[PDB]
Amino acid sequence: LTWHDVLAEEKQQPYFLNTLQTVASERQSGVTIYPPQKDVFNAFRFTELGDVKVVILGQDPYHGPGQAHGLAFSVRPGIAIPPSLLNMYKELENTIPGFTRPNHGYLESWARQGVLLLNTVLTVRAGQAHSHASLGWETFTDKVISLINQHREGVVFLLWGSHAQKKGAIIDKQRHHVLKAPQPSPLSAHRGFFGCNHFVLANQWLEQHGETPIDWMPVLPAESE
Repeated sequence: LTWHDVLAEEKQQPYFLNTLQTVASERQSGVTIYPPQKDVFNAFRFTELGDVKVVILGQDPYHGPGQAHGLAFSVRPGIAIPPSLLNMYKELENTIPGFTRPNHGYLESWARQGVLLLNTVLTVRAGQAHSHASLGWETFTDKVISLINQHREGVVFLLWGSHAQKKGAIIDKQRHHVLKAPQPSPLSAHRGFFGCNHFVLANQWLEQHGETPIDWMPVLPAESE
């Protein structure tokens, strides 16, 4: 089973097609929408259903130029590491042996290892956080989480913030492994995100089950000749 097998019907629902046509409208209305259209579903491109090991939810895509590219918390090479990802890195530096501060914020190499970096809302108007939160994306990502719960076994869910935790309440905590903490943004990171140790705990779960742990040091695409 692939995403398109299990999502094909959802993607023909009127709410879903209407979300897309509203985004397409907004893109030509005089405001800029992030991320670009070709990138909205990149979490699914980079992490197939059968390849999901760890799910990390974000909420809103970053809303500044060059930031969002379809993966929760990640930014394009060359862009400064946003505060939420810096705080994730701080927790990583404090817990994973050998980890040091990366010089970039790009997390493709996490996704290609099975880390599903799923925002619950998949578009945003430039500079206007949460501006697409009532468009239909939350219904869609509700279904996505429900389908992972149903169709996979032994996935690690890192649920950061009340919003993500609410969304993951339906997950079977016997069949899957659910870990909770506050969000890594500056408002709450020092109130429980630091010290959550989620990255080490996720890897110990995977190892428990004969899966390769995640190499959390993210890697920049290489140059070629």
